[PDB]
Parts: sequence; C-alpha cells; structure tokens
Amino acid sequence: ARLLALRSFTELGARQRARALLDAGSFRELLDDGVVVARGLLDGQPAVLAAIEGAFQGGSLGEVSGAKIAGALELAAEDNRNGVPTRALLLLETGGVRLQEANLGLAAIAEIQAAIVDLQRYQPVVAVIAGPVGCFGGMSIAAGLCSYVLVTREARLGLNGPQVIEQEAGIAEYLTGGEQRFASGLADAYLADDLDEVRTSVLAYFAKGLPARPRCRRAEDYLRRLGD
Amino acid sequence: ASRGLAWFQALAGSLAPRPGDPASLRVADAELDGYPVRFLAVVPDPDNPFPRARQGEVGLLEGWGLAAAVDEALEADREAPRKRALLAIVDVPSQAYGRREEALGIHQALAGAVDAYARARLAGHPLIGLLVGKAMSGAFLAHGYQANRLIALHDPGVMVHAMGKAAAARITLRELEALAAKVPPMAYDIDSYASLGLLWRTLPVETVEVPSTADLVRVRTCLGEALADILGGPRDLGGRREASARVRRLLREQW
Repeated sequence: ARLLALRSFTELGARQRARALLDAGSFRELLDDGVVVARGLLDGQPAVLAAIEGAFQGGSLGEVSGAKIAGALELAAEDNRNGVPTRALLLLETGGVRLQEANLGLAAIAEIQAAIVDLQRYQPVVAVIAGPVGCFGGMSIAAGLCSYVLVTREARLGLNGPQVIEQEAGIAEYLTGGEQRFASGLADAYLADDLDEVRTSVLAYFAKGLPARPRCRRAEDYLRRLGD
Repeated sequence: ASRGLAWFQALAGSLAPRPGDPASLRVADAELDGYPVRFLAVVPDPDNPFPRARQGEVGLLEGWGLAAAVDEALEADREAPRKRALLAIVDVPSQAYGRREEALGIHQALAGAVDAYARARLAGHPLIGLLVGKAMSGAFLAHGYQANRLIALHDPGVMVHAMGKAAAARITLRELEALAAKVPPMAYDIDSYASLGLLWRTLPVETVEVPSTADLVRVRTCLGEALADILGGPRDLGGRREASARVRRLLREQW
C-alpha cells in the first residue's frame, strides 16, 4: 500500500478518481457517455465532481456529456444562491468535441464556461489535470477560467494539440507540460502522482476560497508583458 | 480585409482601431435606439506582432485585448443607470495556432475574454453576438458565444463549427461537406446550426460583403429588437436539444 502502483492517481479511471477524492462513504453518482458526475462531501462540505473519461473517445465532449458538466455547475451555483456552499471539482481529461456532435459539443462548452463564471461569484472551481490525456481544446479555456488549476508531471494543458499545431503551423517554427505550466504561472500547483497528495491539495485550495486577483483579471498586465 | 471589418465600419461609423488597442481589434462606442452600445470586432492584422495571428485569428493579443476592452466598459458603467450593450461582430477563422501561443498560454488569454464577457452579461450588460462570417472554435468561444442573444446573417459564408473543414477532412481521411451535410450538429452551414435552436434569429442580406443601406437598416432594427428583448429579463446564455433538457431534468431530480 506504500508503493506507487497502489498510491498512483493517474493510474485510476475517471470514476475511480472521483470516488477516491470525495469523502469516504459520500460518493453518489448521478445519471449512472464518457463523463462521471458525482455528488459527495469534500472535507464535510457539499460538493459536485465532474470527471471526463479520457480513455473513451479521447474524452471528446458531445451533447449529453457536455450537458452533464454544465448542468452540474449550474445546480452548484443555484445551491450557493440558496445559501448552500456547494463546491465544484473538475477532472479534465479531454481533447475536444465529437465531430459527429461538433456544434452541440461546442455550445455545451460555452455553457460550461458560463456556469463556471457564475459559480465563481460564490465558490472557487478547482480543475485537476493529471493525464494521461491532459486537457486540450475548448475545455482548456474552461480550465483557464477556473480559480485554481492543479497539474501533475504527466499532465498537458493547452488550446491546440500537437498534431493540429504541426499541420497548421509546421513541423517547426523559428510547451504544454504540467511542470512548464506551473513554472510560467499558468497552473497553481504541481502535484506528485499520488492520490493522498492530490486529494489534500484539492481540499486546501477549496479551503483557500476565491482568489483575490485570478489570472483572468490581469489582462492589462498580460498585455504589458507581451508588449515586452 | 474581412466581413467583420466591413460590418464594423458600416455599423459603428469608423474604420481605424483605438490608440490603446491591438490593430486586430476594432472597438467603438455609439448609440442604438437611444441606448448606449459598444461594438467589438476581431479583424485581420497583417502586421500582428505574432506571426501566427496575421490573418484574423484570435491569438494572444486579441484574447487579452477583448478582455481589457470589455472590462473597461464594465468598470465604467458600474454606477450607471444603463449598462451599455456589447455588440460582438463575429467573423473569426480560428484561434491562433503556434508554439509561442501555447507556451505563453493562449488558452488563458481566451479565458480572459470569456470571463470578461460573461461577467459583463451577469452584471446586466446586454450582449448580442452578430455572426457575419466565420464563427469558429475557440475564437467564437472567446468572441461571441457568451451572448444573451445570437443573430446570424443567412449566408453561405456564415459558418459555426468546432474545427475547420480541412482539419475535419484529415481526421476522417477525406467529401466531408457531403458527409457533414446529413448530420446537423456536424454541418457547417447556418441552416443546420439554426435547427439546433442556438440562434435567436437569422437575417437575409443583399450584399453580405458590404451591406447595402437597406441591409444596415434591417440589421440595426434586429439588433434593436434583440436589445429590447434582453433588457430587464433573465441574464442567461441565449441557447437557454431534448437530450440536453433530459440531462438537466435528471440532474435536478437526483441532486
């Protein structure tokens, strides 16, 4: 039990990750498609967890999977307006949308993004990107909205995947790993691939509450720095 | 340079960017039906400091630039009796693709734009997205898709999708227009998109590339009615698909 194979977070499927992070005995899966939505407690506090199964369709989002995430976030915001401090935790292993439902998937991402901003008037959303799929596409923009972004060494986070970059921008020009993101200030914590460590970081960040000056509110500063 | 630029000039009255803005951004304050509005458009800038963003893409400067321009309006109207409308004129080919863009966090820049637009909407600014051309992928998420109401021109050049036709062809090893045409959420045309229930209205125009006087009148009228329809009402996304509805009903039952 002290060995990596039994302590690893990335080795777990999405449903196992969700069960492992929520307080013992609180895990309750809704709508039991490729996304797990679960209710539970996080250190005794009401919580909802959406976890994308990257092993299925590469975690590509469609109409149903997209609505599951958006709807979970929407109900958490509703809870908070009713005085219930529900916290949302997003496990983002995804590469984009399903071509066959492309515009429904994209519309759902816009709804997910809207719900994150609404909810973060009350509670921070924590996003965990652990790999092995990592987080690409429209959902990386969602990650960029979240109060806190936690990554592992095996995580990648970015807008465009490797293949679409090379096909559009070329084999080379004249980056997305968890360590790099942390070093450039685009992720808030760099985590060992260890279940207990991931769980504790998640709880510490929720207990921290809403950040005073998150990255999204620093446009003038980013514009200055890019201007350099 | 683009349909977005053409329509910005027609609707706002000016062509040149503001002193403080990236040249790939057009921003102008004006009035519609006596109501304060701000027009925003992303447009091509061949002299973009970022080489991968020189053909109208939403890249680093465009994402953070939009965030800044929207937040500027939000802060200015904090005390005003009337929050100015944000009129997004949408004609964007894609997000920028590049290694410098990824290294410098283009996903975060576009998140900045989304966050500003959403906060403005939640605070009571009417947001209207006017689709006059391409509305693609992350560029559309950043510029337009947070609108209270979406209005599209009914024209073959107006396309909403998650990826380019070329990219889609590569992944399905292909011809793709033919395949995508039978699957509405997969289709690129605006009639298919409208069938999803995601547009408030569609509008035919005579000369889509440079609006006629009658076109300008029809579009201004429609924007006016969208504005009237939003004001005082709920501040949700316009889209607010039976499967989606079922999902939300089940979540509420089981919450």
